[PDB]
Amino acid sequence: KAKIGIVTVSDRASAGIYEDISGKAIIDTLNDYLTSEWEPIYQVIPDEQDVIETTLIKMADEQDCCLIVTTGGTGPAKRDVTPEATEAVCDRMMPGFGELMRAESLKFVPTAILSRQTAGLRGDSLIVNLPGKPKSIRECLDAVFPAIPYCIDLMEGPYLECNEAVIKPFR
Amino acid sequence: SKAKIGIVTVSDRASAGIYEDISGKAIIDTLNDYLTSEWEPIYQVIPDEQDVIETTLIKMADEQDCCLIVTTGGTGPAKRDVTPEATEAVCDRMMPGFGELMRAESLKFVPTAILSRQTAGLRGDSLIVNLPGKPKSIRECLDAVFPAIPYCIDLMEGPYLECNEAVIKPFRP
Amino acid sequence: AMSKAKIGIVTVSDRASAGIYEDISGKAIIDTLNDYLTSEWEPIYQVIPDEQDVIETTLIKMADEQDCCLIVTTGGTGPAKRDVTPEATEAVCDRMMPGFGELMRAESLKFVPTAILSRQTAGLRGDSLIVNLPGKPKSIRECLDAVFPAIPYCIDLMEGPYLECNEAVIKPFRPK
Ligand code: NA
Ligand code: NA
Repeated sequence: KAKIGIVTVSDRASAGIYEDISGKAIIDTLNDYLTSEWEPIYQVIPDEQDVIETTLIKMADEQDCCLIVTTGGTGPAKRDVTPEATEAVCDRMMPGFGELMRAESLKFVPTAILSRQTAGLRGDSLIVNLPGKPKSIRECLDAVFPAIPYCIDLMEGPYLECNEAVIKPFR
Repeated sequence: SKAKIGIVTVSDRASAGIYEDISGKAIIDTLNDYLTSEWEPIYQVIPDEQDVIETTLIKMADEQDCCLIVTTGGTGPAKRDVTPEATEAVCDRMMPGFGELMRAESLKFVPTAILSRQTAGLRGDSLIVNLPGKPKSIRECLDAVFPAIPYCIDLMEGPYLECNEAVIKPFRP
Repeated sequence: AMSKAKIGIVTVSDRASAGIYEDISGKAIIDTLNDYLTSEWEPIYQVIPDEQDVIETTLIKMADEQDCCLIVTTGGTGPAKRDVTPEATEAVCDRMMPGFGELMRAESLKFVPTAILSRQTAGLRGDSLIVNLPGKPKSIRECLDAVFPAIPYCIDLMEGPYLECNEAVIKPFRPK
């Protein structure tokens, strides 16, 4: 059974928010994509690099998350430290992800180039930084998820199966 | 707050004395065309020496409060091209989107665009961007990336840059 | 510049230990470079196992002892744990050339969305350019077609040999 980590990074949501629209967008998108059974491991944390690092390490090392997706804290603002935390915990970066996510975003907004979203591997776990807006989250995942089930196969993880009328992963 | 913008021409030849710094001029001319808000250029010509480039950038960011610093020169595969190493050394986090788009923009016209090591990053609240050498390329490069720069500076709580929208339209979401 | 060009070709394979392994990738590289070049050059060719220390050694020998102006690798550039070619390349290079990885992934993403899984990179060690290529002969050729037009000029800038090409097949770009 596949375990997928979902991390909402936000001082605001950590302090208390009516709802977590970002985390929800990730869960709903994954539910739309996946016909195979999967289990979300979900945390809401503040913009604190040490905490983000700890959370990702726990998900990958102890909770066997084959994929971990983060949302928030990827811009130029002083407290946006999610990419740094990601780089800190991953041994092998995946530069193709950031490239594509920015390229797709750039079709809409020239500020796409301000995103420091990245991705990498910690051991057998893929970690991908997503943006904050639900619209953007779906657009982002639509672009990169088709490569993800195959990536997990190559890491000797669970075989993810998709609703091919919603998304078509290449293998 | 009154905006200060650093302009660094990196060049052994220029540092020894040349007729005119056309790359630096291209930067200042373009920024003049873009900007309606008042701003102060802080300009330095320095040699291709990594440590000197580092010191120059650190001063402009830390002491002179430059919200944007742009460099021209020293960004290819040649031994003495050390502007990107200097930029990476002084920045606390990189802005990979800039190197991507600047290469893509240059690649429109020259296959050797992929040899460019031009990059960008943040040192505290200062954005540092490595630009190309030729005036035509500098303008095309700025046309491509500058639309994102005023919003970047807004996010770093810096001065509000105001632009001539007939010339350039910065995006602010 | 007048000096005879040496180009390194490194095949990284989990079957390298077997003399009966048929290296179709290394062959595709050699064949491609022969199609491309009209100037005199010599291939320096090694098939090696996917052991990062060995890949590092091979690259360093080719760059530092055998005067290879260009070294191309094939194999070991995906997300699997055993794929350590980019780490070796990063280890031996003193500065990276991010434009190569961008272009190669872009040329590949034209065909497969798993293009973003490639960790192929490129860098300089001293005056030697090192570029990670893919595995399949078709992908190897497509890759080289995309990036090789910038390579002779790169070598010119590092004061290496002047490479000359068969312009019926590939046209290097050289600016002022
Ligand atoms: Na794991
Ligand atoms: Na060398």
